[PDB]
Amino acid sequence: AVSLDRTRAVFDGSEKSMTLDISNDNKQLPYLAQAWIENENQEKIITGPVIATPPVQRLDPGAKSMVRLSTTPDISKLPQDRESLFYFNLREIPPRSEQIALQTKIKLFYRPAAIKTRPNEVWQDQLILNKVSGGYRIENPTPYYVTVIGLGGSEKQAEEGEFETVMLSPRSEQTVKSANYNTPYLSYINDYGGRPVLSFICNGSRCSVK
Amino acid sequence: AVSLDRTRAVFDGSEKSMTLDISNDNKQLPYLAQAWIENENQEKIITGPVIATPPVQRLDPGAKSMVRLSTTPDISKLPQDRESLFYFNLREIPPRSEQIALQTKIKLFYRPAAIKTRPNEVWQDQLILNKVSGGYRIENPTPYYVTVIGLGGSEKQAEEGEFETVMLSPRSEQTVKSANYNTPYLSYINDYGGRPVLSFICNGSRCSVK
Ligand SMILES: O=C(O)[C@@H]1CSc2c(C3CC3)c(Cc3cccc4ccccc34)c(CN3CCOCC3)c(=O)n21
Ligand SMILES: O=C(O)[C@@H]1CSc2c(C3CC3)c(Cc3cccc4ccccc34)c(CN3CCOCC3)c(=O)n21
Repeated sequence: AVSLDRTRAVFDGSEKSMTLDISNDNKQLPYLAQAWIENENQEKIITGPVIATPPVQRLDPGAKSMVRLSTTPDISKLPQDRESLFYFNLREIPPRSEQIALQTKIKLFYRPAAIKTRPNEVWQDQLILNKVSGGYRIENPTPYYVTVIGLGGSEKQAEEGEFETVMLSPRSEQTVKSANYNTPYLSYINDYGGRPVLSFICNGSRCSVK
Repeated sequence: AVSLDRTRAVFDGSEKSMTLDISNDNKQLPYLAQAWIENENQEKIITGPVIATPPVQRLDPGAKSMVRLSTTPDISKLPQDRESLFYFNLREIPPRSEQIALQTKIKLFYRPAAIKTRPNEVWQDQLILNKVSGGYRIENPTPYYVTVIGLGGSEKQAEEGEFETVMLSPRSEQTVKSANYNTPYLSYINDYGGRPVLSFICNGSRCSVK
């Protein structure tokens, strides 16, 4: 019944807080919306650096409320030259007229003000594919988390084709499995949940974006 | 330059052959289209049970040809009560005016006439999710290959959310990693490359489609 307004979020480090919209799609019954944060290791954290409030709230049939995320002063102890990962969790509680199942678990990227991004900015095009045996060794030089959900020999394939999603941490690299493609097409997930497609060009084993 | 007309194919076992369209998107240069089949272990097979012809063909600038797939009499030695997997491979060869890179590698499902499917038929809705520690143990009772590319607590999440794609063989089961969702939403790939979404409902640890 209770749902979120997005499948992922980014926290603007230059702000003290932000908000996420929730709703009770059930127009005949009241539900409870429980929310909480977890660190990158998916462990629950009650007092900072990122807070989610209110922990619990009631939403009458068809209600449309929201949950607020804010930071504590300790948020400054996190690196300011790279994104930090957190998880936002939402669980619903039906009428007591009636197991820890969730409504949705989305990633929450803390983006320090230092590396703030301008609207519609692309940085995922800085990924470097390195041909290897069995696939590629993708490199992420950017200070952000880059999630790759597609990789094919053509654009339509990087979208329709099946791929083992992988999330590269800031300034890191990982090796994925793939067939050797003449002109590799990468597909990633942006901040709003979009699936843009990048066209790459190789030169030996090192492939880069056009 | 050379491209395929699909990212996956199904071979109707009740037919002797079928065809796939290829094109040279390059309107200023001639390219060669090389095609071949591989078995489920991705090993090249030259003489059956599934043949791809012609192995090599030329396509002048902007040309639109195609590759034909047919079966040999030995195709009958494959089980007839479940799909068999093959791979179709296409490589392009530019003008000699200028490493085994491919244009695209798609899956090829051999579907025996015995289990032929009627247009727009859905069978993926017969999957059974079994809650386990860390995720679910998906069951595929159908005699077809089922590829799961999404799995979230909501429909929009089963689409926008990141998931480690998995392909369940006919009459088989596999264990995937996932968070415990109140009302699980599964997303799979159909024959035409679509990404339908199935709404599940649980009852303990066993979740089934509505
Ligand atoms: O009754 C229903 O159908 C629902 C489901 S069980 C339940 C409880 C609750 C399990 C019994 C409480 C009682 C309750 C729930 C969460 C936190 C609380 C903190 C302090 C006092 C009461 C709280 C309810 C009333 N809450 C709704 C949220 O705002 C406060 C009043 C409620 O509607 N319901
Ligand atoms: O010239 C170009 O730009 C291209 C790229 S290299 C090449 C070769 C080839 C490497 C030299 C051959 C010669 C060639 C290619 C494949 C199979 C063959 C089988 C028997 C004789 C010739 C064949 C060509 C001519 N083929 C095109 C396909 O239909 C037959 C004629 C060709 O156009 N090209």
